Amino acid sequence: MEVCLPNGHQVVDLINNAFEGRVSIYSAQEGWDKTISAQPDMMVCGGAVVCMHCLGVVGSLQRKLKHLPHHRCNQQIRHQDYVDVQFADRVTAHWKRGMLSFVAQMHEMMNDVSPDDLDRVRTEGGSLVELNWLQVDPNSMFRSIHSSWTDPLQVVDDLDTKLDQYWTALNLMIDSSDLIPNFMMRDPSHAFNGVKLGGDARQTQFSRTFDSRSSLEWGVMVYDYSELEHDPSKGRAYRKELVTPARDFGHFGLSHYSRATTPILGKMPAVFSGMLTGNCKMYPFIKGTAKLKTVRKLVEAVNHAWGVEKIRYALGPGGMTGWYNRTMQQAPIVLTPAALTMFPDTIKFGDLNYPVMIGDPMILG
Amino acid sequence: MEVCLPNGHQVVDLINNAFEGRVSIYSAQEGWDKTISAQPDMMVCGGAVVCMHCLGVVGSLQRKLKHLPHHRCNQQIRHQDYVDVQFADRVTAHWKRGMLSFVAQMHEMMNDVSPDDLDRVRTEGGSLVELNWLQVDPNSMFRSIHSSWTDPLQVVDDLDTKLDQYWTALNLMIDSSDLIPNFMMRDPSHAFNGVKLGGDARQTQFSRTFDSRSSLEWGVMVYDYSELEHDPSKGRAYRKELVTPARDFGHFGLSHYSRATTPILGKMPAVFSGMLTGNCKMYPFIKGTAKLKTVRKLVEAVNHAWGVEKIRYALGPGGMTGWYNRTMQQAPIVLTPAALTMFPDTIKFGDLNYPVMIGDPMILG
Amino acid sequence: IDSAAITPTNMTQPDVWDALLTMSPLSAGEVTVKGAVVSEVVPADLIGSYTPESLNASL
Amino acid sequence: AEPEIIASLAPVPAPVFAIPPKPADYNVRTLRIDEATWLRMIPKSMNTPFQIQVTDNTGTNWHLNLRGGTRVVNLDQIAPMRFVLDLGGKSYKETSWDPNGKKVGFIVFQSKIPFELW
Repeated sequence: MEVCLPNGHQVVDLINNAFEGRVSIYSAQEGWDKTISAQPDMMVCGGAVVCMHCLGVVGSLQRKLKHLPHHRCNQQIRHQDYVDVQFADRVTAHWKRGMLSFVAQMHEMMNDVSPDDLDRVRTEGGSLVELNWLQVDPNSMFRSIHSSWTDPLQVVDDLDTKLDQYWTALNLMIDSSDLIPNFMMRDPSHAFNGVKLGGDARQTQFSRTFDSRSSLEWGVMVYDYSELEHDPSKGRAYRKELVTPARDFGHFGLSHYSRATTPILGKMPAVFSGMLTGNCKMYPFIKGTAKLKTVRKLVEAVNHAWGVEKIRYALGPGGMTGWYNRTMQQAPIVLTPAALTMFPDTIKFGDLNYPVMIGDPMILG
Repeated sequence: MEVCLPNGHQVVDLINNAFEGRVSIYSAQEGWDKTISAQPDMMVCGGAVVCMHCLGVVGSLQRKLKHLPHHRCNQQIRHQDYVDVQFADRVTAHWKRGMLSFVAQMHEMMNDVSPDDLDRVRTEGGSLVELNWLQVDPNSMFRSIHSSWTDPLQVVDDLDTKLDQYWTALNLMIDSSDLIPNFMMRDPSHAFNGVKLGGDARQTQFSRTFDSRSSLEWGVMVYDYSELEHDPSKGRAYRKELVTPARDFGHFGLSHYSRATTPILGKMPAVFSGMLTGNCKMYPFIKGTAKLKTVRKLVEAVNHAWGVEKIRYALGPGGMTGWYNRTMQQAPIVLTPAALTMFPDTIKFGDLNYPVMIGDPMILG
Repeated sequence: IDSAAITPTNMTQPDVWDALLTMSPLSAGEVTVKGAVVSEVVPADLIGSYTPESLNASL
Repeated sequence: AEPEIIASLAPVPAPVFAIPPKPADYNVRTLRIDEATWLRMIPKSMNTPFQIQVTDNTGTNWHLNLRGGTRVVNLDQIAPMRFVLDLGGKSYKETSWDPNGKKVGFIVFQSKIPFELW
């Protein structure tokens, strides 16, 4: 049995799923599970099963598969060709799990805040909760120095629903008590360029993506409002009227906008969808062109190992290189979640007011 | 001329039109008129003319018919098979006429009530009007032993328009004067179960359907508000704030909710559609399965008479019995007028607080 | 369908069936009458036994 | 055209009678159950939606909500067939639900309980 190449929209869907962190990967020793890293054999792209040895469409989601079906596979594609996508997927999964750990710690602690202390905080400003930045996922590859992306994934069931519940509850109590967080940003692009750097953070290098060369071992960034509390002209009323996030983002409950966070983990900002969309989904702030950059070597391998007429009939006009160029032109929308472009247009408080330093997150008021 | 059987949705339309009592009957002695009882020959169902002696389609509404067309008739269908539908239609017509008489009598008394009486009753609570319970339906089925279902129908014109006009005028007058009638219910099901019976009414039996194996002779049932007007703590302010129908149903001028009445005639509650829907129509409170049961004998007659292939190709999968079972399963959706399930849900005054007894209708402010 | 639980208040549509459906047979040896398969068919009894609604809703 | 086949009075085998067919178009939401014998509906007034989880062939889990008024297609006695669904031009927009970026799919149920009693 011979095979045929996939299509451009299918490849785009594969890229989107890879950068969101949900790709079905089948390995011989493990099967359809992804807890233990291994050499991929087949992957699902846009509803089509593709064999990694020769990038042929071997099946679909409509029928069950237990092994790699017998077929003529040219065996002309190496692990180096597609290692980048696997790296991005596993890094995204680790980042999501670490962020969920951080947010659930925040939620449980600031829930453990006592009512009398909460009332005293409403009356006069104070630091309700403080967590040492050394406690934020110590064993992650972003924090531990002996952890790699090939390490096993932590088993977290119902991950997205748990994350949504924790994030929603956290923001609801925050905007109900009119508190002030230090790990939220009005515009995440300012982190990459547009925020003053603290003394210890002056050496930061932002790769603005998840790549092999970049070093993802780094500290936890938070805004600095010690001078905010030390400000004499600063009052609780002024904090409420300006510093409160709801003054700019809008009330969490009736906000159709998107929230952003500081580069807490992996030096990569995260974006949360709002209530009015339907649920809170979390995405990295990676640009679409950076995502598309991962398949250049795969394009080269396909051009080297497939017939020109097959490529023309499968991918379309101009060949797979032409598809790459056209998708690069069309990237801002085809390879960009709608959440990333729903940020508030106008901010009275600003996002570049105060510096960012690598230290303990707190919720103050 | 060969003939074919009708279809399932046509039979369903026949049952519906029977239960709102508008089925057109053709008899050789009386033509298309239905005032005088006669043995039916053809009926119109689903826009098709069917011969009773064979239950075969003989014509349609596009072309006029002046006599029974010449056709091959097996003459295997007997009057006992389909007498139930005719009985239901005739009973529904008689019930509609009785209800029209009652409503028009009430409205003419409304008009005859004097303006100074209106002023006095609005100033302090009292019985604005009352009708003795003997006059309504002097010689009908539901209030006499001499009459029968074969008796000639009483001839009136534009019955639906008269019903709509009288009911609308009465309800607008009630809402304008903030009155309280003793014959309106929030939920018709409470009449069948959920209300305490008084004045001997404990012995009544609710067949909940128009059927031959029951008696349609019984007195009128009205609420007992004597204690309501007796209680000295209760004041006209309380009566207007809670006991007035507009407080629970809503303003009849602007409301889509349907009103209901006590079993005045034939032990059968009447439901009037809301005015905002476009017009007010009166529907008996009948269950869909009870409606469906009327064709049980006709099913067996058809199975005995017609051929298997004809039945399968006409009715559908499973034949007549399969159609019967499927329509039993889907009875609530199809065999139910929309107005019958569009009652108000929130209740404040309560439909079960006072007994129901055979007595004179009376309204008060 | 969503990877996370859907709050019943946010979504109220029963389904997404309000769309266009294209239906194509995958065989030429089966025949259906009024929506059910039959092994054999008598052509003479198909004459004058279909209302417009039934024909429109047929398979 | 085969006059004797098209005018027979005795049963004729389906393979003999059949001819190459053509595709058909429908709108499921606007159909009527009495005419359409291959549709099943959860009766209204059930008025208590319930959530459910279903896993795909790969193993990924998904969440669905089933409420009153949901329709399904009876996949029995309809012969081998192919369905294609297109949602172009609809809105499906609510105050707390934005369709952009969401996912839709086909789910197949095998059960012994009639669909109306679910």
